[PDB]
Amino acid sequence: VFGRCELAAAMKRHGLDNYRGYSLGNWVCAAKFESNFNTQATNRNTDGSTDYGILQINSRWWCNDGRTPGSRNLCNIPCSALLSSDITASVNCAKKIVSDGNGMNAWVAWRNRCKGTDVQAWIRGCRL
Amino acid sequence: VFGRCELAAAMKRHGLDNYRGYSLGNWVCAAKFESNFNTQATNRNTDGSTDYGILQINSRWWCNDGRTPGSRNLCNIPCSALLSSDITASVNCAKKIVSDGNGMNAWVAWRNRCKGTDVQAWIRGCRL
Amino acid sequence: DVQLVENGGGCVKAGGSLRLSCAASGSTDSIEYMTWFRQAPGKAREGVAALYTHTGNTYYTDSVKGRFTISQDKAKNMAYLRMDSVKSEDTAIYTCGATRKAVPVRFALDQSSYDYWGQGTQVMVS
Amino acid sequence: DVQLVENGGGCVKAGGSLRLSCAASGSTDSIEYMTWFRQAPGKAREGVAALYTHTGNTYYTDSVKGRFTISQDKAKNMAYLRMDSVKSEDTAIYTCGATRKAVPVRFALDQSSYDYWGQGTQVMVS
Repeated sequence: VFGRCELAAAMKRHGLDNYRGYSLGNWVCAAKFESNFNTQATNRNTDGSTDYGILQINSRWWCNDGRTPGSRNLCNIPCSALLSSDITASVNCAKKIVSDGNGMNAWVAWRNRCKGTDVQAWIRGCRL
Repeated sequence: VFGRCELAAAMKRHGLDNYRGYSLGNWVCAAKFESNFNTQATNRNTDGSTDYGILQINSRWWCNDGRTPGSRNLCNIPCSALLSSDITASVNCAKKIVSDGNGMNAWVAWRNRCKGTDVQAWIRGCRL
Repeated sequence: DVQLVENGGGCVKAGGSLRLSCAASGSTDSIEYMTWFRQAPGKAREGVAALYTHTGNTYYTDSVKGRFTISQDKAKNMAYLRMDSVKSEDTAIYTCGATRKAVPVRFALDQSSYDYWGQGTQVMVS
Repeated sequence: DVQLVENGGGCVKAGGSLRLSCAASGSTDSIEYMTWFRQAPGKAREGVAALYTHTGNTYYTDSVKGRFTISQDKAKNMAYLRMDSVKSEDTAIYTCGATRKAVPVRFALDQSSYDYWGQGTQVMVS
């Protein structure tokens, strides 16, 4: 399980900082409420698609697992890469997801908890 | 080939006389223009139905041949009975056909030639 | 070989008079039955007012009993269905079906018996 | 689990203003997109005006660009499509599709992407 402050630092290093006009707190909160700081967590869906990565990237539109119908693989990154022990693939596909046009509203957890909330509290005290 | 006057006499015996307010001339004319006085004659149709009997009764609605789709078999009489050397089955099913409600107009031959014509000329001189 | 073309229809006020007109061409001599089938949204096609070209006997569904009148002309091979006391339920697409054969009375309103269909015409009730 | 019911429609002559109303029931929280698809006769279903419930961004097909307006209310879970300058080609059956997953913008007009649909409401022009 990734550390919260360490996860924020890694995301800042990756270049996700101030992406689409969103502070690091937004990303930290989204990851925390999506996979509880776990890149190895995966969740099924009724349509058959499976979420992958720390940010829970859905395979039907983002990553090609080969086991979901209508895999549009928009991030064209294998779901295994998101499942990897590093967060590089997760952030790389999340940049495209947020750049889609609707911002971070795509991620359900971000809307539920990280939207219109003191997201800065998540990164507070992380000496970043 | 059935005789004209003998067929008229047999039809009168069977009880078809004055059926649905139609003189024997109408029926004799209709049979002659339908099967040329042949109970064994059969004619195919584009839909797959086959006419049977001297009056050319259609199998799709009257006789169940087992070869025509959607056989209603309203007469419920086998097509072989109409094909028999006797005319009893043909007249028995024609009674139901004419009694359907539309009279003798259902048969194409009757409307083409037997309708609004001197049908009495067909039976004239048969000593019945 | 008869191809069926519909005419009329369109927007009409509740209780108004609408004259749906249908025509036949080609080998129209074989034409036997002319019937209107309404393909209402979310509902399967169903007969409305069966008609016989020669005898002229008119058969109607219980829903349209005493309201719609169907008549045709032998020389103009055209059959038109007048509409009156229209309601919301009448709103549907009417198809001018036809047959080249003498269908029984009980199946006069059954589409499967028929062999010829035309282009669906829209009918609206306000 | 969202069930879509369409409202409005009916008769409007060319140039008239007509409002189509759509509503959501059940688990309306999962709703992400709301789009109208026109099933014109002889033509396959196609998107008309996509929408995002939260952001509110509107995406329109080239044909209906600058004519139709789509908006929604978050407290009522309903989205309506105002139409103006309607023409003959606008005649069709409009379906208020819906989805429970965040579809991409380029696929916002894709019928296959959406996971819910409602009963077809007709739109006709005099």
